[PDB]
Amino acid sequence: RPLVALLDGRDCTVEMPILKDVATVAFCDAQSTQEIHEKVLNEAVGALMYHTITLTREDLEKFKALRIIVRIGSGFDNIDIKSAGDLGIAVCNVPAASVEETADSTLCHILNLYRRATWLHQALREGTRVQSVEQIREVASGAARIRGETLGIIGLGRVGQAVALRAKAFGFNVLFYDPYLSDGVERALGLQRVSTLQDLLFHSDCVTLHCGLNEHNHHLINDFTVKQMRQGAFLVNTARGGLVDEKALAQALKEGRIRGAALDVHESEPFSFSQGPLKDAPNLICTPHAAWYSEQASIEMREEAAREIRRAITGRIPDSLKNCVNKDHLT
Amino acid sequence: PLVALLDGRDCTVEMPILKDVATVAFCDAQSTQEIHEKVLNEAVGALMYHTITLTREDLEKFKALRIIVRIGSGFDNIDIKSAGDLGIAVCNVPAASVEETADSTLCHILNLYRRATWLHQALREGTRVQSVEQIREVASGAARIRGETLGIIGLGRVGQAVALRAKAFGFNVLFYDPYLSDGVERALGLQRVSTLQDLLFHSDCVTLHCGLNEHNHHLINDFTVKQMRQGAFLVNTARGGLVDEKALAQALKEGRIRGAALDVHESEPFSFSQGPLKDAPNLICTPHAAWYSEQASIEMREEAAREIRRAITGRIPDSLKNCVNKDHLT
Amino acid sequence: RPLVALLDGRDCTVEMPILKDVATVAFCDAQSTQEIHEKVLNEAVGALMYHTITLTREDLEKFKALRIIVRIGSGFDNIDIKSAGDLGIAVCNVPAASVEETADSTLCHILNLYRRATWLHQALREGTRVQSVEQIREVASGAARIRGETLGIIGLGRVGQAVALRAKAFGFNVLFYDPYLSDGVERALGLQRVSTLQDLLFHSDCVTLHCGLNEHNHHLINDFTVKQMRQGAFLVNTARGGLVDEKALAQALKEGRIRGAALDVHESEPFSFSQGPLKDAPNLICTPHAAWYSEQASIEMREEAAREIRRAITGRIPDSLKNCVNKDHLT
Amino acid sequence: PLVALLDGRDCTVEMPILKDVATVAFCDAQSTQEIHEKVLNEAVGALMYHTITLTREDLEKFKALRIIVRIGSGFDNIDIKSAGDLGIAVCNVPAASVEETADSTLCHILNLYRRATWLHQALREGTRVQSVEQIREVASGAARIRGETLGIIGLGRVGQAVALRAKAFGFNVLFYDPYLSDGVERALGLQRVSTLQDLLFHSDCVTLHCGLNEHNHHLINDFTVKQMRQGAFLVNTARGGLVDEKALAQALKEGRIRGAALDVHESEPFSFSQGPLKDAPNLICTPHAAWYSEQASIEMREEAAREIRRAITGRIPDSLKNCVNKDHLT
Amino acid sequence: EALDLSMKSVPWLKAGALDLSV
Amino acid sequence: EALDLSMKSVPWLKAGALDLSV
Ligand SMILES: NC(=O)c1ccc[n+]([C@@H]2O[C@H](COP(=O)([O-])OP(=O)(O)OC[C@H]3O[C@@H](n4cnc5c(N)ncnc54)[C@H](O)[C@@H]3O)[C@@H](O)[C@H]2O)c1
Ligand SMILES: NC(=O)c1ccc[n+]([C@@H]2O[C@H](COP(=O)([O-])OP(=O)(O)OC[C@H]3O[C@@H](n4cnc5c(N)ncnc54)[C@H](O)[C@@H]3O)[C@@H](O)[C@H]2O)c1
Ligand SMILES: NC(=O)c1ccc[n+]([C@@H]2O[C@H](COP(=O)([O-])OP(=O)(O)OC[C@H]3O[C@@H](n4cnc5c(N)ncnc54)[C@H](O)[C@@H]3O)[C@@H](O)[C@H]2O)c1
Ligand SMILES: NC(=O)c1ccc[n+]([C@@H]2O[C@H](COP(=O)([O-])OP(=O)(O)OC[C@H]3O[C@@H](n4cnc5c(N)ncnc54)[C@H](O)[C@@H]3O)[C@@H](O)[C@H]2O)c1
Repeated sequence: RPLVALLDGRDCTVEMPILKDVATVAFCDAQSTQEIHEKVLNEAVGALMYHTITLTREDLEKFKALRIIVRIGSGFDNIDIKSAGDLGIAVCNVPAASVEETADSTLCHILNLYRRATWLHQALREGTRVQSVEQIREVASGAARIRGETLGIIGLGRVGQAVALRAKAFGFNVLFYDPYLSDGVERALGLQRVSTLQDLLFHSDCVTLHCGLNEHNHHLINDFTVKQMRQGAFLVNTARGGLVDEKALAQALKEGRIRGAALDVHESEPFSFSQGPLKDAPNLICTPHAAWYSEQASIEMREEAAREIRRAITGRIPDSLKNCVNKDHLT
Repeated sequence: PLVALLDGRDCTVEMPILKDVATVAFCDAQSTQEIHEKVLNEAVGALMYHTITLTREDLEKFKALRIIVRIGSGFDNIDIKSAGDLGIAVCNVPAASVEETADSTLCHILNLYRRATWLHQALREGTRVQSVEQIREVASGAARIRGETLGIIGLGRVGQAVALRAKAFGFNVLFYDPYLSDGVERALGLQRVSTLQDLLFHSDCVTLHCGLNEHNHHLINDFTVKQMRQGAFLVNTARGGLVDEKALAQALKEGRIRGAALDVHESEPFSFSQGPLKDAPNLICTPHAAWYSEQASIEMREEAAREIRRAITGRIPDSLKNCVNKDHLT
Repeated sequence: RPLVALLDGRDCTVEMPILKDVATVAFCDAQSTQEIHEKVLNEAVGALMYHTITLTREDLEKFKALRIIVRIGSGFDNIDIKSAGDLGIAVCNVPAASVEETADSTLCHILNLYRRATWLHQALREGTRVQSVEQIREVASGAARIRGETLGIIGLGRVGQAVALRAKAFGFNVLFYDPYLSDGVERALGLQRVSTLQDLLFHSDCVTLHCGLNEHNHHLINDFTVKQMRQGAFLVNTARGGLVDEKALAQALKEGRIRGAALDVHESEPFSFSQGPLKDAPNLICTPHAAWYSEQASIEMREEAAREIRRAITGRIPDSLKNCVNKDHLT
Repeated sequence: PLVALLDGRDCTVEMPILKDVATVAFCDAQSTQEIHEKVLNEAVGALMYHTITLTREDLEKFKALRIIVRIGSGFDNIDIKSAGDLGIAVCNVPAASVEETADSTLCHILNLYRRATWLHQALREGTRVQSVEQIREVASGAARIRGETLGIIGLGRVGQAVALRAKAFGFNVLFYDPYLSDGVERALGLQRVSTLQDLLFHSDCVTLHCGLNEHNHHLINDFTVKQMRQGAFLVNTARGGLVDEKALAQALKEGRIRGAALDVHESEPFSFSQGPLKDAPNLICTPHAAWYSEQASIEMREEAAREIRRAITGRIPDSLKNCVNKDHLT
Repeated sequence: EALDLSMKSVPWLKAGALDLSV
Repeated sequence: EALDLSMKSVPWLKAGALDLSV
């Protein structure tokens, strides 16, 4: 029976009962491409990987029997798609298993910036005591009224559409920018569309990123573009860490051009408050890249990935695959 | 005439309005025993926040008081019936922070399901998470919102605002209110129950939005807290006297309640090192600031000042717009 | 056993199984106060009536044993409430049994005026033939775009609130006028409120009536007020017939100041197109006062009214009554 | 160059745009045999509505045609593949009447439940109703909207607009679309089925919003019409070729279908005195005018005119924005 | 079994089936 | 029964119970 390896992981309690009568399961709990066992590089047919490991063209050439790679999640920017197609390797993913979980987490961060709640809870644990009304107005200074504000969205995908529907119930005014969509998509949802990125930044009070990390949008929020935003705006990022230049963001927070920022993904992971360009920056909220986790979502995505492997082994590639992302490049 | 601010020091907004019709003064008092003797003899009107309580004995010490205006929506700290007999009118600002309080309630609900305050707190303590297995452990307990049931106690101004916003996330909404008419749920497309016990049996998250009258003190007592489901949430942003904190602490420790978010407490100011909730897991607290906003603060202060001016240059209670003791007034 | 009479009706298949072991049921099928049998006027304890018969103080004095009147519906403007209280008679009704049925019918009339559908269907039955595109633009001339328009509502009650929620999904802008409500009701629903009737008419493109017929609003839309509306507005009436002066409305339709009007209730009933001030008026839609009927709604309201009678007979008045409207006037 | 309007007479909007770059002309033709000989030899571009059909034989008669622009969203009356081989580009206006068509669909749905067109028609015929019993008889058949299930075939631009508006009335929405990706229903919070038969089994009202390709001609045929529920509705506003009118007429007479509202028919123009639907109860028909609006008409005519100008003063198909036969073009 | 106290037994309402009882 | 091909058997992940097996 063939061999299937989990590149970065130790727990295989869900995949084992599915792939037990058709293949052999193994794990390697690796943190880099140099920690992969020699047996895997010679006798592996399929592989499963999370977002914690990156594969390049040189790494792919070291495999001698790999035929399919399945990514547990929705992002595949850490795999060289074009190079794998030339070598004859198919890449798959799970498109939508945590659409609603990520949309709810985005709304939670937006409300924390307007109605300051994490900062107020943090102050009480430090020992701050507030008794009079004047003290209340000072500790919670900066809260604003949501109704009448403008919300800007970059990338109207699965998550982007979910956020737009929930934001209208609070009184927001929604704009979006997407250059790869057809005409009339905004008519169905009753939204407003702009044509340039600069126009979106001029008329927005809160900016959220929901696009993908291709090769034409690296460091989208750079030093030049961060000066085109309004005076005292917010920024929420939950898509990818490579879309924001953290060095330029830190200077904006100190000078006061940006009132606050909530981040879930960073350029360098794992994140620590004592290291990096954001070592000492006021008005910052960070989470350890957990905007997708749920009890139901975790089980659903692991079972779907396991069944994709079984179809490939007992079928034909890529006719039997449902979610293939390098079909054009495959030869 | 003389107008006094019982508990406050800042009068930059009320002064330009009440400058050509009365004399403004402040006391900055924290108790009824810290009021100056001149106020007790030569005061026509008064302004007060929620930080001071007046009883019948306190009211009898005033010799010229005619009107009391409460800056806010709650008036449970003033003896309404006793003031009516003495010939004193009580007013308030009904709706100036309806939407601010509704947004704050939704923020607390999302923090319990999608754990965000606790995850941010862990990072500041120095916790480091690198592998996926570590992520599943630190954030263990998150759930899926769609398909859950939300229970609301008291469908008022704030209660209706919360219900509309909760339907966009996929919640199923029930409510309990014994003082409403028939068919209110038909207009909003909600579901209504008839008893408090029935609401607790079929709810996964309970929010309090009622008023603090004399028939609902310690509504969530020891007996009722055992009728809730296994592993439910609790959000309180109305008043501190509706929840028995001694019984709540035991439920959190044993695990019958997964978490609780509180904005108002029985004893204020609140401190994590004192009280029955000194050591209780899964707790979120805020310093009674679910109403503050830059626009809301200015709006409520101007409205209260103009209510005083109408009373002085008019007749009581014909010229008053928001009077709460009109029936008891003689 | 006591006697219970149905003043205007012939069918009693629903009330009979309930009030069979506590009273005696009878019907009169009367169309006026002069067609009531002498036995009823002397030996009747309770009565049931629809909206087709009107009772005055002189009519009430002819009863010698009446104690309770139950109105099957939500309106009670055809009964002298104050006079019945002095004589010692309680009046009840069914508050909410057709809230959603009436709200859906109101939205149907609004859409027919904008997207002309009844008029287009009527034209085809008359034999009109349209083949080219130019003919299509002419027969359906007058249709407009809903998004961006302003909707004005008079009276925000049970039905008024239901209409407002449904109208926001189509892109309407909603205003309302109600002088008997408290402060902050519009904050909860996110609407806009005006303070005078004249201000509402100046800034509205479509006016709907949802108020009650008390003694201070008879002929609310009179000759003087109809000239304060915009040039080319609509008008929908589904509450009561006494709120609109039909003589002044007919002149407005002919001159063109009002583009169209949909009516469900009229001053004189039954309605006929060949009689009345509206004999020849263009752009008119009329229905025979059936904005409440439904298979489920009809059964629900008849059972509730029957059970209200039984509680009064086997209880005390007005302690056992749930929906009493003349409790203050009762002595 | 010369630009011709195949089926039309009015050119008041296109003329001011295409006056300094081309010569405008119209034919007002009703068939391919009524086109002037000059057009067939000296025409560069053409504009056409839905009233004329072009086949491969018709296309071969043109000697200088290079681009065809369709004023509207449907292009099923033009042979797309054949035009690509000959070297002709086809364009259209994708979204100019999305909201107009969605509003018209909702109007037809409400007329079937809350009978309003039929009640208005009865009054004009002279029917008189006075008593309550008469009211229950003339309006017999009305139902309660809340709790019902709505089935949608094809979730496109119009399909998504209808789904959002239907949820405000209390409907339960399902849809069937085999050409969409995964997770589209998660964003909008809808429910998705995998087979057409499953949709018909659990639906109380069926609406068609798909396109007319070569794999779905007569989608509602005799065999499929027997799989629907007892006493269901049917609304069609997409195309006339998706429904077999001969089988629909028998269903209405026997009572298996309570009613039907149609805006497009197999044979046009439509007349109540001709066709298989000559005598069928509970029928509502409109003369194919679910798209017209004062603003929509002007918008679509200006956009089509500017598409021609770019092609003349540019390159094909690099300068075109909405091209539908780019793959087949050589 | 509802008692028919329809004193003014007029015929201004033709509301249902045709009565052909002998 | 998953095969443990954890060649670089390092200890950069302390993720669960304390192992007190003898
Ligand atoms: N826990 C997490 O942090 C988490 C979880 C899930 C997804 N994500 C990330 O969310 C992002 C969006 O996911 P999705 O499912 O909505 O994706 P999707 O592929 O369904 O949609 C992405 C959208 O981005 C648009 N886009 C691409 N490049 C753009 C650009 N330069 N400017 C503007 N728009 C652009 C595309 O046209 C498309 O509309 C992905 O990057 C994904 O990896 C993060
Ligand atoms: N920052 C804050 O914490 C803050 C700010 C504003 C208001 N509040 C509190 O919010 C509460 C609600 O305010 P509102 O404007 O919605 O009030 P409201 O007076 O408009 O409505 C209160 C509702 O409670 C209902 N109710 C009363 N007793 C009840 C009982 N025993 N059980 C169930 N329902 C009952 C009433 O019938 C009514 O529907 C008040 O207690 C107010 O003081 C708190
Ligand atoms: N089939 C039908 O035609 C049908 C069916 C049901 C109800 N109705 C009519 O609908 C109307 C409204 O019913 P509801 O249940 O919403 O009533 P409701 O009593 O619940 O509310 C009526 C509202 O009208 C307001 N109002 C009173 N006088 C006003 C005035 N002069 N200007 C503005 N607002 C004023 C009141 O303050 C209240 O808000 C009633 O007249 C009822 O008889 C008609
Ligand atoms: N006045 C009118 O009658 C009028 C006006 C405008 C559009 N239309 C018609 O409306 C229809 C839809 O327009 P749109 O803009 O939404 O189109 P669109 O191209 O944006 O979307 C059409 C959808 O149909 C789906 N589909 C295709 N074949 C299907 C099948 N066999 N079963 C199920 N789904 C299928 C597609 O995958 C797509 O999701 C078109 O036929 C159009 O011509 C009519």
